[PDB]
Amino acid sequence: VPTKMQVTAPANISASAQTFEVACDYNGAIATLSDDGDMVGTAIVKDGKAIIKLNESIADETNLTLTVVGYNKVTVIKDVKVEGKPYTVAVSGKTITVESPAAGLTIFDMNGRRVATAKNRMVFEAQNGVYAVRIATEGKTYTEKVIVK
Repeated sequence: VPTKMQVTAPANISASAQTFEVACDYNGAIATLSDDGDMVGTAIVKDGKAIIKLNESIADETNLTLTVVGYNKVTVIKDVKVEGKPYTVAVSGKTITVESPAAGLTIFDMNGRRVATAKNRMVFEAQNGVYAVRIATEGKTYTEKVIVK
């Protein structure tokens, strides 16, 4: 029968984060952040903590799952909120056009850095790579992920 381990982690993570710290009383447990499969970073617990280095930007996510697994331990799972229909996000060559009347718009580069903020509409002049767009309306934030060639 497996035993329990203690796990403490934040309930929220910045859209711009590069790391996520997990405390755990079982050294050698593995703590992983994921979006429905897509594993976005993993670290082993050493000296009571795992410092997860993200392997990609999570700015295109509104939630992530934290899972901590240990040998003969009960797995621990926690939901983590990521914080930065009625919109469009358009790509044309190196431009990204975002439109959503009354909404806060933000774009993040592939390192998670916030590169643009505007209300209602913006055209962003991008470079080759992958961007996240977050569209914050009253009640709800939507996201899209954009490839610029």
